[PDB]
Order: sequence, then structure tokens, then C-alpha cells
Amino acid sequence: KTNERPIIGVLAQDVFDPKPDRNSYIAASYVKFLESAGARVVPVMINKSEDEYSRLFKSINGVLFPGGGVSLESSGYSKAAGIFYRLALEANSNGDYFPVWGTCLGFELLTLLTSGELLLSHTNTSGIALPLDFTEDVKGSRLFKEFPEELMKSLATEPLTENSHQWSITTENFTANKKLKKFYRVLSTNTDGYNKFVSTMEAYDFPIYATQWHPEKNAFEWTRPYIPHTPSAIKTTFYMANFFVNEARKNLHSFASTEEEEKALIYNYKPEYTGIQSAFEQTYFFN
Amino acid sequence: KTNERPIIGVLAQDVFDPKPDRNSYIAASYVKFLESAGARVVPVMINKSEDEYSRLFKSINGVLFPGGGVSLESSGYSKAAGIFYRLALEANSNGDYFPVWGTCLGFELLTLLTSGELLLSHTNTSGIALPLDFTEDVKGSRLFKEFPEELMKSLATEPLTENSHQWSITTENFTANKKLKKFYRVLSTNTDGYNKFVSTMEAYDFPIYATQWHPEKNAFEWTRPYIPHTPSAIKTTFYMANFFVNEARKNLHSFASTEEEEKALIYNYKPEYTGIQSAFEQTYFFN
Amino acid sequence: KTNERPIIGVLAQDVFDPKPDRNSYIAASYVKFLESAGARVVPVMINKSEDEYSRLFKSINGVLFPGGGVSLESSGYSKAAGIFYRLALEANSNGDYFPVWGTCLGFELLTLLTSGELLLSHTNTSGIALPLDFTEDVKGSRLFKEFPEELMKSLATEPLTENSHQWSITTENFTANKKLKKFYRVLSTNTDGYNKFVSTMEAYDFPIYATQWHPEKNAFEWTRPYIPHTPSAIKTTFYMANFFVNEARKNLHSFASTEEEEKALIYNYKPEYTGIQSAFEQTYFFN
Amino acid sequence: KTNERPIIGVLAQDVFDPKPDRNSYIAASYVKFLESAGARVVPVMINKSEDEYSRLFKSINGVLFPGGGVSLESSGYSKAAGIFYRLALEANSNGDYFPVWGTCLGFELLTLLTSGELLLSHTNTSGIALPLDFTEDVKGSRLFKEFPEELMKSLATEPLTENSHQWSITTENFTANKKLKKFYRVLSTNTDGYNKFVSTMEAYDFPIYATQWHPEKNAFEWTRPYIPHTPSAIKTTFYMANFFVNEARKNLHSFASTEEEEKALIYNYKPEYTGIQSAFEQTYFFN
Amino acid sequence: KTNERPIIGVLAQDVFDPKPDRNSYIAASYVKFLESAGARVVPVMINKSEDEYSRLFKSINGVLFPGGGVSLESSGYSKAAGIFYRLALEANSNGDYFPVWGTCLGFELLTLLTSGELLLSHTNTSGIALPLDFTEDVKGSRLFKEFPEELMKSLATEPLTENSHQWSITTENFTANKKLKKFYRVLSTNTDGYNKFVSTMEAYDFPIYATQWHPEKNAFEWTRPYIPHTPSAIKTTFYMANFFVNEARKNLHSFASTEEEEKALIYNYKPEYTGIQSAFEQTYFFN
Amino acid sequence: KTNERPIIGVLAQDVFDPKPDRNSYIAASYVKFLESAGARVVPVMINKSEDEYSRLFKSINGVLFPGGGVSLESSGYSKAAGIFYRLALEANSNGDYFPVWGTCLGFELLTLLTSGELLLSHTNTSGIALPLDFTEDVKGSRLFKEFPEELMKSLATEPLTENSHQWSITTENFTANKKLKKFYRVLSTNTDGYNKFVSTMEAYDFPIYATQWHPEKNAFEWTRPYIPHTPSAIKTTFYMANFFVNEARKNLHSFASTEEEEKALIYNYKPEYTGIQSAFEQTYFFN
Repeated sequence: KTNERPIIGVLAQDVFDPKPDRNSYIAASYVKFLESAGARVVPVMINKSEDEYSRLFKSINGVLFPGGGVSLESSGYSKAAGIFYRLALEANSNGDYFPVWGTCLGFELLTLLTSGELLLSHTNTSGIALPLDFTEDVKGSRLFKEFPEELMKSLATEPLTENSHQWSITTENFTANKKLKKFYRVLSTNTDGYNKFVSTMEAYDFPIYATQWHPEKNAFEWTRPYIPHTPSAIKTTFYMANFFVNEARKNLHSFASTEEEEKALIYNYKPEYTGIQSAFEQTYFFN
Repeated sequence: KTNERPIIGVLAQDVFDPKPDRNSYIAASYVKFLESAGARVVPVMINKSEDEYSRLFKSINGVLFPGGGVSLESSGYSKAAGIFYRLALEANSNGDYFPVWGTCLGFELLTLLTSGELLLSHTNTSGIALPLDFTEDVKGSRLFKEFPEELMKSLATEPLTENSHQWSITTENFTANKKLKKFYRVLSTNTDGYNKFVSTMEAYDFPIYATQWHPEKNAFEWTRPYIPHTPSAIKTTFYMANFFVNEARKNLHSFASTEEEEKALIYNYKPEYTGIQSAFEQTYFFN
Repeated sequence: KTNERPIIGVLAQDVFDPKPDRNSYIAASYVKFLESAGARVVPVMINKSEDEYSRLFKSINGVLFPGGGVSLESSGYSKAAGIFYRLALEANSNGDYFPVWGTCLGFELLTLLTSGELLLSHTNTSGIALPLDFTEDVKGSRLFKEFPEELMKSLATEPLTENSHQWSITTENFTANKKLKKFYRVLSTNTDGYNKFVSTMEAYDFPIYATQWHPEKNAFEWTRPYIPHTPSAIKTTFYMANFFVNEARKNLHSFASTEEEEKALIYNYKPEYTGIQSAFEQTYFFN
Repeated sequence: KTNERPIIGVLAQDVFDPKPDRNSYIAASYVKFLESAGARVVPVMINKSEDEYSRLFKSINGVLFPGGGVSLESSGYSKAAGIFYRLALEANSNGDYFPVWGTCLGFELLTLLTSGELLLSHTNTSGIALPLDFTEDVKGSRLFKEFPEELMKSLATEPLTENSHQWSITTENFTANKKLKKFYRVLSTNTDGYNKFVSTMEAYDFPIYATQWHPEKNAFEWTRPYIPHTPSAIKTTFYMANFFVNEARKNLHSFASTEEEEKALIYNYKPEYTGIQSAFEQTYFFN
Repeated sequence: KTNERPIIGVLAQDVFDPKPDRNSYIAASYVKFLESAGARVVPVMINKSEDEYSRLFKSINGVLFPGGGVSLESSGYSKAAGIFYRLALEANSNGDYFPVWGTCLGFELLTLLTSGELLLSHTNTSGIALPLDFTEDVKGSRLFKEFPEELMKSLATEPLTENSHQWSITTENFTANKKLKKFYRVLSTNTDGYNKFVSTMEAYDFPIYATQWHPEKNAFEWTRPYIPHTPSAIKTTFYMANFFVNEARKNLHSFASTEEEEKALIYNYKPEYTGIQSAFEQTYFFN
Repeated sequence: KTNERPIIGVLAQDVFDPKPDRNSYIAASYVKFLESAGARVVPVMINKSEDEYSRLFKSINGVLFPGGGVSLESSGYSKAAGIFYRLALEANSNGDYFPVWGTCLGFELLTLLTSGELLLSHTNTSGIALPLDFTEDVKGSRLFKEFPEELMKSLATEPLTENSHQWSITTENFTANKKLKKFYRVLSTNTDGYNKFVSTMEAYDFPIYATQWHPEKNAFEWTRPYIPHTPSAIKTTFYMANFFVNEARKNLHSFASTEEEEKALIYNYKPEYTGIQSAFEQTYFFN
């Protein structure tokens, strides 16, 4: 019994010096990530009412909190991400299956929403491709259950994952925190040469996945030199999103009416070519 | 010796009532098809000069000829497709590996370009999802070499391939044509219950590939009920693109300057929201 | 003993926009179909009582359930057919040989009436002429016993049978239904390229015969390009009607008043020229 | 090269007490006879200009002169028939293959048209069903070449041919006439016990066919006891028409437009229910 | 030894509407038939005892059974004719030469009496004048021995013999019945174009003669157009009657007294003029 | 051109002792004589105006004047026969062919009518059968032209002609009269022993025939021992009547309506059985 028309919320985030028509943004590569695995996409605006997110939550089939650079405590992004997290946790234990994806900044907020503590520390990972260093919990995991055995060996040995974060959470800072330990299964770690930090994780009891690294960049962003683009980096982006969309198909929510749908979809927006100098080749800007 | 930053051209084609800023178009799903496998895309304009096309040809790493409804003999599309075909044979013959993909109309165009003759018959395939009746020659094929065995079985038995064409070449007419028969290995057939036609083929001595069906739709088009959207149909569209792009990574062509490259890319254009009424969610219109 | 003045009822069917003198209709080609094999025809009105249909049933020699688009459960067509079907079983079981013929929508009602369930799937068969794929069971069959050999060869390989149905029963669903499996001998199947469905059948124990296709159109309908008209397509319409009318020659009912016979006969109605627009050259409408 | 949309003209004949809208008539059994063999019908009106008969002649694929009881010398029927006869002889000798069929009155008119004389004698043949007494010349013959052998045997021995004429041409008067004997191959005779008379004939060098009996009655007329209705009578009517209409599929005339076609067809007219009184169930009356 | 004053009984038959003085009738043409060949006539009454019949038989020189339409199995006519039939067989086997003549109904009754079965079929022979189709067996037959040759040739070719019967015995049924084959020499046959039947016979070993046709009508009945009246038809009636009376001359019976002879003779009755309505100019009616 | 329904007048004759309904008479044997040769008979009444005879004359096709014993000069018989004789002479000279037959008394009238004188004398001929003494002129003759040559030899050698007359014209008396001798060819003579008399004649220039004997009696009259009854005598009465009626077939008069035809015929009358007493079995008596 399945939803073969999934639609996924992707969270917008506060623009640095915000102006009308430029209050928040989404890099296009997050939209491509999901569409390529057979989902459609709805942007989730910054600074809306609790009721408004609650309407949309009940309409859409999952949410993704993208990476980026805004505050985890006082941004529109952080507030909205917080409502979805809470709504998502509520729906799942009611047996309404609703998955959540955290990427970089999104992963970092998930550690803050779950523990209630800002546990992040600097790492030299602002711009570098890395393999993954898997833990022993990987064999049992949901996230990587359908990855070809050969992609998994490639993951562990080749620099297939984009890192472009100044903050990470450390293996020790993670194990120490009671709340995180008992909530999230760690699936991979990484080192920056001095610090060993958590790189991919999934919740024991909820469809919540997070990567400190950017699975969306390998196939879709080309403006920096630390973005891997080898065939097996391309496959990695597909299989990561393929698993996530496959999670959203377990969700049966749907828009009230289909004209409502048409008006919510990312196809109403046109992104600009931000590639000549930004890290994003294209970005969507929202009032 | 590979090119891990491939750029693929996609042929625009003639709009029916050609007003300016609207003389040709590309269904965005063809762009998504290719980006998602880790290429970038350049739209190939509709009514340019042999010199202009060979300059684009010399900068790019492959071409795709999309489906559509435009004349196979007298359209801007048809003429420019001919030029690109001519140049690809020549390049390939000189050790310069350049791949060609044709979908639906492109595939139809390829039968004409290589046989020299218009060999198409009516078929009742305007909006049906079909499995592929593989031939014996799939066993050694280039195109399907990397497909997982599971997905090959799914393709033989499930309605994973979308058919939205009025014309096909029957297998009878393909076989009797000595030029097609010598040039192309047939990988699959299909039928409409009376006419048996060629559905997927690859060139024996050249990286030319072609499907009567539309691999790009499964992941990216949602407005028509004969577009398959199951997990296996989603894999299908990735694995089809993944093969084509891996072929383009064997090409070494590049742009004269990365200024000029920047001005060629599809990112320079905004597609229009066409999904309310049309078979495409998004279409790029060009002057 | 035989009846050489057989009279066969044809069932009228509900008009999409019912007015007076226009509540129901019979496409003229059904009447021509039976007349040409040497029967007379009585149209069977739609919204009548169980009781009036027995009086009509006792006077006639056969019934036929035409194709069309009306409801299989809630229509007056569906109710009246149900009554005739039951009347027919009782009668045959008591040594009163009474044959029933179903075409397109009538073949479909026959599956529902004998199985007790709706087992139909969408097929892409709205406007194509097909050969018949004969089962191994044609060799014994009643329906095809007097077809000339060459005609049977022609029918196996030439597009001689008109298909214009949105629904079918797949051979899967047929075979999984014990009641259908035990009741109907399958004489031919067809495909639309994915779905394989039953296209001709006869009951093992009852003079009940059904085609998913329209044998009546080849000789008598001219306004769509998927109706075949080669000489063997014409013989096909004659040999099909001839079999069924020779079945009716086995029933010894008669009208008790030669005066009411005179007033029930199709000759009291005049059909209108619907051919400029309709798939039907002529159509009888009834109050 | 063949015409699979044949259209055959049927001549109307003068009504005995002519009134507005009841000037001429066609018995509907002649319409049905031709439709059942896969032709469409055009009623040819009786008192029209020579340019109009020429326009109709050049549009249709054959002509039939029906039975009845109007004058062979001075009726609108006879003048129009003589025009069509002369058009057909000219067209056929010019390589434009055009068949002509004469039934009862039309057969008698053919003897007069081709001999230039009235050579008829009274015979006791109003009302009776007769076998055919085939001549030696049946063996080579065109008319009967596709009849099953067993139907030929039934024809030779069972009362399958409806006779309802007061006049015949005797075999003696036929052979004595130099023109008849040279023009027409005799296929069958019959006898009323005293007069032996020509019953079936075909022109040696022209596609001109003629029966003294009424092949169209068996399947379609039910109001007189001397109309045969056995299974093999019904096949007689089919095979007779089938042969003639296959003659018309050799003629490649077409109407000037599909609109002119539409306007000429018998579907513009509605027959009267005439069967309680007359030997015809239905009859088309024309102004 | 010869009887030159022959007296022949003609059997009366039941009126369809029995009333006093009108229970049986003889058409006068049968009396005139006999008289004109030089016989006198006694009407033979219908509802009499075996004894009354025996006494009459012994007195007369011959008997004739006329045509008409009463029952062959259950009328006064049929029972009386049976008696005479057995009496004549008995007399003739004992050298008492006694002729019997059966016309129409009489001819049919003879087939029943001698075969013991009802073997008759409908033929289209109620109103027509026919030649005789003589068998080889006429060659030395008794009936025609004294016919002039010129007359025999006219009878073979000209319509000299009056047919007005609904029933006949076919050639096939005559020759299949052993008793009839043994007993009757077939002199002529006739056909209505389908049924071939026996038209004149004579007993091999008995002076029993029969015609299915009516030789007495030609000279004496003027009420119908199918009675021949040419000169050789008049000759036919005379020679037919001449032969039968020359047979009766070989019989030597006489009446006991000449008063009884006088009371027996047709002369005691006066016929009625029935020519305005019926087929008979004059009919004798008896109580 | 002939008349094959001929109607012949027979003149009635004065009764001896006249009563009401008994003023005139005709022996039925003259009626049977003519019917037996295929004519109908009109009795011609005795005492009627010239205009009634002219009407009747113009209606009928011939006239017979019978034998008997009434005045040749002053009876109604004789006056009416004179009228008929004169009209018949006038019609014949104007090409209206009208034959007249005289028997015995009528023969004698004719000698009187054509000579203008009474030239009869006694002969011993009141009751004897005689052969004919043919003249050399019978070879020329019209009367006997169609008699079989064996009948001619019989008539000349056997007592075939009944004589029942008291008067004759001797041959001497015939030949002496210049009028008779130019008018009539003597066909036969006879002798009574002493007197040689004219017994058969026919006119050279008109169809008038006369016998002094009674051809009618041989087949029809049985009450006198000098009436011959041998098969030849029977044939004699047929061939004599046959010739006369064939003369009447050359005449084309008809009645002015069928109604009047019907009222004139002998069928309106019933004769009396006079056989116990008279030379006449049956006689019609008229008022």
C-alpha cells in the first residue's frame, strides 16, 4: 500500500542581508536531489504561523532541512525546522510514517533538537571530499539497506562525500550525551586529522536521517573543486535520495485539492543563476 | 583518460505557432534526465549555421535528440540533428569518442538518418506503459551492461517504459533494411497487439543509442497517467541516463573559455511552468 | 426439429442524456449483423419489469447484448441483461435450447454475471484491429466449427477484429476465477503489449458465446479507420452471425399472437443517420 | 490495387400511383443484400438528367437493377438503367472495370438492352422456390468460382432460389438470338414444367451478371411462403452478394468529396414498414 | 365377343357442406367425357353398403374415379372407390375384363389403394397446362396404342394437359415403393421445376389407368385460363376417353332388367349451372 | 387469328301439340355433338324477331340446323333458319367467316333455301344404318380433309351413318337443279333400293355443310336399333363435329358482355329424360 506520487518539503532559510523577494533561499541542488529519485518538491517558507506549517505538514510526504549558514537558535530556518521535527515525531508514534532528512546545517540542528544542547565544535572541513568510515551498526541500518555492495566498498575507500561545514559533532561529544546516544544510531564517522566527528546517522525509532556531508552536490554542483564527480560519487547521490524518497512513499498525506497542489509546487518558482561566483549553481529566492 | 565534468547538448525543436522568444523548446525532463547522472547541459539552438554547430559540437561531450511532434524531414530540429549525426560519425571514426542518444522522435530520426529512408508505420502506442521484450542480443549489450540483474528482470516483466508515440519501425521493416540491419543491434521490442516494433537499439560500431520510449519521464513528469513511477521505473531512468553520461565522460572536447562555457549552459534560462495543461511540468522556450 | 423463422432480441442501452423518445439506443449494425444471417430482430427495451421480460423471452429465439459504454452494475442495460441471462440458464437447464450472445460491454457483463464479480482492467484497446490468438481449445470449439479453414488461418494472422474497448479481463484474472474457469472455454486471447486478455469464449455447457471484439462492424460500419474491410474481414462478420443464428434455429419459442410479433419487430423503428459524427453510421433511439 | 470502401448504386423504380415523396421506390432487401457483403449503398433516383447519371456513375463502384413490375420500355427505371448500361459498357471497354447486376426485372431488362428486342414469354413462376439446373458452362464460370463446393451441390438439388416473376426468356428464344448467345454465358436454366428458361447468366467479356431469381430474399424477406430460409439458402444470399461486391472492389471510382459521398448514401433515408401487406418487409420511397 | 352398349359408373364425392339433396356431387364434364366416346353413364352414390355396390358392379361395364378435393382416407368417395378397386381386381383375375380410370384425386387414391401408403407431396401444380414427358415405356403401352402419331408428338411438346392439383407422387417416392413399382407402368412424368412427379400410369396386369391431370376438362370446361382448348387438346380428350370406353367394351356385364338400367342412368338427374362461381360449368348434386 | 372459345347456335323446333314451356325443342344429342368437339352451345329460339336473330347471329360463331319432322315452309324452325342462312351468306361475302351445318331436316331446308324450290321425294330411309357411297369429289373435299384414312374406308364399307328420314333429294333431282349444282359439291350418295339420293354435301364458295344422315346419334342416342355404335361409328361422330367446330374457330364474333354470353348458353336449361318413349334420350323443351 503506497504513495507513488510523493511530494517533499524542502526548507528555505534566511538570506544574510534580507530584502523583499530575498528573505530566504533554497539552493536548487536540494530540489534536483529529490526529483531525481521521483519526488516532487514544495518549498517551505520562512517565518510562518504554526497553523500554516501544520496545514502543509498534513499535505506533504516528508521534509528535508538543507545545509547552509544561518543560526541554529534564532533564525527563521531554526524555528520552522523545530515545528516540523516536533510534528514529525508526533505523527510517527501515531503510526503516521513521516520521514525527515537533515543535511549539514540540518544534521547539526537535529542534534540540537534531540539533545536540547548546542554540542558543536570546529573542524577543518570547510571544503574537502572524504570517504566515509563506517561503524559496526551499518550492517543493520535502514539507510544503506539497498545500496549495492560495491557502492558501499567504494564509499568506505574513495573520497565520495562533500564536506563544506565549519562545525561538526565529535564522536566523544555524541557518546557522552545521553539523549543523542539513545536516539540515533551512528552509521559513519570521519576525521579532519585531529577531530573524529559523526558523519551519517539515523534514528532507532523514527524515520529521521542526517548527513554532516552533502549527498546532493555530487551530481548537481560544479563551481567548487572539492565536489566529487566520479561515477561512484554520482551513484551515491542517487542511492542516498532513492532511499529517502522510498521513505516518503510510506507517507499517505495529500493536498486537500489538486489546485492547492499546483500552487504549492516548486515549479511556481524560478531560480537564478548564481554560479559565476557562489557555491550553488542555481538558487531559489523567496519573499 | 576521462572527462569528469561532462557537458551534453540537448536539441531544441520548432514550436508550432512560433512567436518570438518562443521559436523552439526543450522539455525540462530531458535536462533533469542528464543532470541527475552528473552531466551539465547546454541547449542546442534551432536554426543556426553549419559553422556554428561544429563549433558547439567541438566544445561538447555528447548530444541528445528529444522526442516531440515536429517533422522528421523539414524542421529546424531535423536539420540540426542531421548535422550533429554527420559530425559524430566523423569524430568517432577519428578516435574522438562522441555519443548520440535519440528518444522517441530522436530514435525515429535516427532510423531515417542511417537508412536514408522514412520507414515508420502507425502503432497504437500514444500513452501506454510497457515492459521491454528483450532480444537475445541484450546479452552482450553495452547499454544494459551495468544494470543490476534485478532491474533487468523488472524491465522484462513490469510496465516501466513510457510510450507516447504515433509511429514506430516494425521489426519486419527494420530487418529488411540492410543499412539498419548492419548498423544497429536491437536490444528490445514491443507490440501494440498487432504491430511488433523496435523499442531499444544500440549502434554496433558507434556510441549511438536510442529508445522509442521516454526514459526521462518516470522520474520527472507527473501530469499523465501512463507515466510509470514505481521504485523500479525510477531506477530505470537513472540507470539509462547513467550509461549515457558515462559514455560522454569518454569524450575530451571542451569550451574555448570558461566565460563562453558559462554563457552556453542551460542555467542561463528559466523554464516556464507548463504542467497545468501540458504533458510537461516544465518547458524551456527559446528565441 | 428446427425453427427457420428465428427472431432474436437485441438489448437497447441507456443514452447518456436521456430525453423522451431518446432514453435508449441500439447501433444499427447489431440489427444488420443478425438479419444478414437470416434472423429477424426485436429490440429489447430498457427500463421494464422482470415480468414483462419473461413474456418477451418466451416469444423469442435468442438474445444479444451489444457493446457500448454504459454501466455494468447500475444501468437499465445491466439489469435487463441480468434478467435474460437467468431466464436463459433456467431454460437451457430444462431442455429449452436458448443462446445468448455478448459483444464488448456484453462480453464484460457476462464475466460479471457468471463470476459474481467485476474483474476488469484498463487495456489500451480503444481503436485497433487485431488478429485472434487462438487457444489450443479452438480445435474442439462450437463457435468456429463451420468457419472455412482459410478463414480460420486468415483470422489467426490478419488484423480482422475490431477492438474499441477501454476494459478487458486479463487471462490471469480469468483463470484465477474458478466460476469462469469452470464455465467458459477460452477460444482466443489478445494483447495490448502488456496486458493479455480473453477476446473470444463459449460456455462449455450452455449456448452462451462472447467476444471482447465487435464482429458486426466489419461489414456495416465505415466511419473509423480501425474497422477492417478486407474480403476475409467481411466473411468473418457473416460466419460469426451465421453460427449464432444457427443456434437460435434450435429454439422453438414463437410469438403466440402473429399481430404482436408484427409490432415488436425492429421494422417499427426508423434509425437516424448518426454517421457524420458518431462511430455508428445509423442508430435507433427508443422512448 | 483494390477498393475496400465499395459503394454500389441501386436503381429506384416508378411507383404505380405516384404521389409527392412517393414517386419511386426501393425494396430494402436490395440494400441489405449489398451491405452484408461489405458495400455501402447509393439509391439512384429515377427521372434525372444524363449529366447527373454520369456524375453518379463516375462516383460509385457498381450498379444493381432490382426486380419489380414496371415497364421495360417506357418507365423512368428503364431509361435510367439503359443509361447506366451504356456507361458501364463504355467504361469497361476503356479499362475502367465496372460491374452491373440485374435481378428479375433487371435480368429481363438486360436481355432487351443487349439484344435490342423483347423476347419474353409467360411462365408459371410467380411464387416458387427452385434449385438451379446448372449448365456445363458453370465450370469455367466467374460468378460461382468462390462458392463452396457443397453449396454448389445444395444449389443443384434443393429449393434455394426464390422465383417471383411472370416473365422469363426461354432457352430456345435465348439461343436463337444471335446477340444474346454471343454476349452472355448461360450458367443455369430452370423450368416451370413446360417452358425451359434462362435463370443465371454472366457476360463473356464484361462484368455483367444477372439472375431471374431473387438472391436477396432468402435472408431478408419473410412474408411469403415461397422464400427459402434454410441455412444453405442464407449462404446463397451471402455468397451471391459477396461475389458482386468483390467485383465492385475492382473499380476505383470515388466521389468528388466525402461530403458528396455522405449526401448520396442510403443512410439519408428511412424505409416504411410495409410487410403486413406487401411482399417486402421494408421499402424506401422517394420523391 | 364385344359389348357395344357400355355403361360406366362415375363415382360421386362428398360435398364440403353436406345438406339434403346435396351430399355428393359429380362434375358434369366427367359424364360428357364418357358419353362422347359412346358410353352411357350411371352415377355411383356415396353412402351405400358393400352389397349395394357389389350388385351395381355386376351390372356396369367400367368405373371412373373423378378428381376433386375430398379426403383420400375417410370420405364416402374413398371407401366406395376402395370397394370397386377390390371388386375389379377380383373380376379381372377371373377373366371378367373390367376397366378402372382414376383422374386427379382418383390417380392419387389409386397410389394409396395399391401401395397401402400415403406417399404424396405438394407441387406447384394447381393452375397450369402442361405437355406430357413420356417415358421409354410409352413405346408399347396400352393407353396410347391407338393415338395418332401426330397427336402423340403434340402431347410431348404442347401444353395439352390440365393440371389443377395441390398434391403429386414424385418420381423418387413412386420408384422407392415396391408395391407401386411392381403394379404400375409409368407412361409420363411432369415437373413444376423442382418436383418431378408421375403424371400418367397403367397397371401391368390390370386394365387400371390413371392420369394426375384432367383429360375431360379440355372439351367441356371453360371457366379457367389454364384449361387447354387448341384443336389437338380437344383431340386429346376424345382419344383418352376412346381408349377407356374401348376397354369397357370388353366387359360383358349387363343390368338384370332393362327397367333397372333405365332407373340407374345419369339421365334421371339434372345438373345445376355452377359455372359463374366454380371451376365446373355444371354439377350434378345427389342426396 | 382464331377463336378458341367458340360458341355455336342450335336452332330449336316447333313442338307437335304445343303447350306452355313446350313450344319448341332440341334433342340433347345435337348439344353433346358440338360440346364434345370443344364448343359451347346457345339454343336459338323459334318465334322471334329478325332483330333478335341478327343480335344472336353477331354474337355466336356458327349455326347448326337439326333434323326432325317439322314443316320446311311454314314452321318457326324454317323461318328462323332462313334468316340465319341469309345473314351467313352476307357475312361470308364480306369476309366474316361463319359456318352453317344442316342435319337431315336441316339438309333438306338447305336444298329449299338455296334452290328456291321444294325438290324432295320419298325414300325407304326411315330407320336404317348405311355406309357412305362416296363420290369422286370427296377427294377435293374440305369436310373430310382431316379424317384418318382408315375412318374414310370404314365409312364407305360399313353401316356407319344413321338414316331416319322420309324424304331425300334424288341425285337426278339434284343434278337437274342448276342452282343446287353450281352451289354444292356432292360428297356422297346413297340408295334405298330404288332411289339414289344425295347424302353429304358442302358449298363450293361458302362454309355450309349438310348431311342427310345424323352424325350426332352414334355416340349419344341409344333407343333405336338402327343407330350404329361400333368404334368407327363413335369416331365418325367425333370427326364430323371436329370439322364443324374447327370451322367455327375461324369466326371472331363475341357477345357484347360476359353477362349476356352467360344468359345465352345451353347451361341455363335442363333437358327431360324422354328416353323411355322417344328416339331421343334427352330433350330440351322451351317456352
